Formats: sequence, C-alpha cells, structure tokens
Amino acid sequence: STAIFSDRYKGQRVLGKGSFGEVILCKDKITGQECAVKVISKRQVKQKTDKESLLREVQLLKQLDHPNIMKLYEFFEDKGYFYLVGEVYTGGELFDEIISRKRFSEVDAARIIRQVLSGITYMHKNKIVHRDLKPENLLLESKSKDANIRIIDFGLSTHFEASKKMKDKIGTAYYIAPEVLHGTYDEKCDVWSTGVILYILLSGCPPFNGANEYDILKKVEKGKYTFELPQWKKVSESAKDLIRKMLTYVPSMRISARDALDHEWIQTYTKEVPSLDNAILNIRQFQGTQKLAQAALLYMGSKLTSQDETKELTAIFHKMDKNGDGQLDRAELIEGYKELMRMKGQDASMLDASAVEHEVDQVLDAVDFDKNGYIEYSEFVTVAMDRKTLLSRERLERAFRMFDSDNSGKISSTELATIFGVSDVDSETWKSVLSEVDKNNDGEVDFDEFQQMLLKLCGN
Ligand SMILES: CC(C)(C)n1nc(-c2ccc3nc(OC4CCC4)ccc3c2)c(C(N)=O)c1N
Repeated sequence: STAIFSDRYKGQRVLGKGSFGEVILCKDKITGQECAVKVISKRQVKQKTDKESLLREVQLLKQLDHPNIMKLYEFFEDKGYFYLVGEVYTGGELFDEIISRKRFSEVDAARIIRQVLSGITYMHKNKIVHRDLKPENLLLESKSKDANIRIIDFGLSTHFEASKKMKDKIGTAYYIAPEVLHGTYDEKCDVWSTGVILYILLSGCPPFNGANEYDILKKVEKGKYTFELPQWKKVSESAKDLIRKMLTYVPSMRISARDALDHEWIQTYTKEVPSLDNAILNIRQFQGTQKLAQAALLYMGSKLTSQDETKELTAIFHKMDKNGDGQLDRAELIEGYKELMRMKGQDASMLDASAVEHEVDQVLDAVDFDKNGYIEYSEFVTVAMDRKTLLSRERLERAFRMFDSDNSGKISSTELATIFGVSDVDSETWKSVLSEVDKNNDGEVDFDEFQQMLLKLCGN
C-alpha cells in the first residue's frame, strides 16, 4: 500500500505560485492539520538528478529543523507530480511587509539579515545550497510585527531545472552569484545573494542594475558596484564592510555565512539610529515595478491559457454531445472538465475528482441554470473560463493601482519603459503597440490602455 497524496490531503484553496509549481493550502482528512503543498508537474519541470538522489535529499530535509527554514513534513510522488507538503506561513513576502512600515532602520535590516544568515549557516552545515536565494524566498511566519523569517525552496535547485519562461525568472538576475553563471559554484553563492539583499535593504536599489535581464547579468558578471549614492551617507561603515565581504568576487575569498553572523555590524545592530526613509521609498518603487511586470506577464499567460482551454473544452463538449443539441447534463460537463484536466495537467486546485465536481457546481450556480435539467455547453464554457481569468485581471488592476502611487490614474512612457524592460518585452515592439492603441497619445496610459497593450502583445 504505497501512500497517495489525495487519500490524505484535500485542497482548500490556492496560496499562489512559486518556483517550480503551484502552492495549495491543504488539509489532512483525518487530523484537520493545515499544510502548504508545493505541486511540481513532471511535464513542466525537468529533473537534473536520478530518483535515488532526490529521495535521499527529501529524507534529509524532513529531519532538518531550524526556526528560519521552511519545515517539510511529507513527500508524495505519482505519475505526473511531486507533492511537497510543508508548514503553512501566512505573513507573505518580506518586502511586501517592509514597504508597509512607517519606519525602517539598520537595526531592522540587521535583524532580518541575521535570521537569513542563521538559516543559511544551518543548511550549509548539512551541505544544502540554495542557489536561487532572493526576496521572494523570504516569507514571514505570520502577519505579526515580530514575525520570524522562513526561507523557502532550500534544496530544489539541485534537483529541478529552473524555468526559462520570463514569467518565472523575473527578478532573479539581481541576486545570482557570478560563479553560478559560469557553472562552478559552491555554498558561498548564498552569501553573495544575501549580500545583495542587504544592499537593497539599506539603499533601496540593487547593486547590479540594468534596463533588462541580460544588461543585469553583465553587471553581475563584472562584479562592480559602488556606495556612491546619497543614501549610503546615512549608513555605518560597519554595514558597508560586511557588504564588501559578502560581495567578494572570488568565492574562496568571500566570507562564510557563519563568519558573517559574527561580523561587527551584526553584533552591534542586533543588540538592544536614523530611519532610512529614502531606502524605504526606493524599495517601495522597486517592489511595485517588479510586481507590475510580474502581473503583466501572468495576465498575458492567463489570456493565452484561456484561448487554449476554451477551444479545447468546446471541442471536448461538441464531441460528447452525441445528440447534436448543444445540451449536456452535470455528469458530462464533469467528465469533460476532467478530460480537459487529463490532457492539460495545469490545475493544482483540481487535485482530485471531488475538487472538479465542486468547481462545476460553482459554475452552474453562477449561470442562471436549472442544474438538474441539462445545460447549454456553450454558456458553461464562457463562465468557466472568465472565472479562471478573474484572479489574473483583478491582480493586474491591483498591481497597476499599487504602482500608480500618486493616484494620477496614468503611467508615463518612462515608467512603461522600465516595466517592459523588466518583463523583457522588446522596446520597438511595445512602442509599436502603444502607437496603435491610442494613436494620439502623449506618452502616458491609463489602466484600460495599458491592458489593451498587453492583449495586443499576446496576439489579440
Ligand atoms: C507565498 C507562496 C509562494 C504561495 N507560498 N509558497 C509556500 C511554499 C514554499 C515552498 C515549499 N517547499 C516545500 O518543500 C520544500 C522541500 C524542498 C522544497 C513544501 C511546501 C512549500 C510551500 C508557502 C507556504 N509554505 O506557506 C507559501 N505561502
């Protein structure tokens, strides 16, 4: 009796999308314990190692315990998926909390960074390297002000090939250690990344920056950065010294996570100082830019997914309609939706037959439909897809409002440049699209215009 994931857990809702897959909030069917399950599709993510190697790693990770590292509880594998069952954390990304503060200082930075260093040190002792460490991988344990930081995804880079899709790689270039690019790397790459995160926490700007991904990688590969911005005047030599040691090019010369923990700056500023307002302002801008480019690409993706699935669902139902009537019953809509799921394999939310049944019922409950006298498939398809798109279009509007910090309703041509640079959409291409939406415009777009540009950039 091999164990099966859905015999034990039922999905409650989606928490979001991370590296390698979807994260679902799940519940144990017997104990009622809540857990965050990372679902990695074997069809979308290629393994780098053999099965042996990964199971060994999973066994080790289940035995490791540290207050700043996500806790893994269980592991399931079936034909199409791996299921990584872990502790649920409700505090969100670090940077999302930081932008909401009214005050931020070198003491707060230092408390953050020594939580990070402490989880890393621990993991390196057990010979586990993160490699893809960045702000998105730092969650707060709870919505409390005093909440601990938990590092997610320690261990996945060793076993899974990262996505080349830009919707997944957005914002990774700032943090990656030069030696990781060239291919010969060890645990010190995690110190580099942390050194970058500290630079951003104290100034609000990345030390290596650029108008697009490859521009950013060129800076990193040269390894040159400076403290020649005005806001570094507000920051102790001590912190700059730690940064220097963490951003040391040659790894053998770069400080270890453990020796970073014993550095003067950490010692001084994590004991019981000016607010860094410019830093917090730059971070609020940097964060907004990223989340808007991210949401742009996920909107484009959602629209493309939708077209794929509308045509597919329509063809499944046309075929299933042996009458030629355009009328299916509940049990068929379900059979068809399920067969969409067999063919795609994209919904972590539809983890079992019962998750599908309920989704169908939510759709039937939406349309003005007698549910126990059979339904017009055309209209079920419309409501079902919109429902899918909803999360992504609502998020787009929200990331747009949050980016528009002065509530002007508009974003300048200069701001778009930065947004499409980060989203790695060719410059000539988006200017060309901006020309065709509003052919009278004056280098600013509202939300409706911006959205039309995106629809045009994904083939519509
Ligand atoms: C914010 C979002 C990205 C939606 N997220 N993601 C997780 C999360 C992250 C990494 C995980 N890794 C797991 O296993 C690790 C063992 C190597 C990967 C298992 C569950 C995870 C949940 C997570 C959580 N655990 O609460 C959460 N809130």
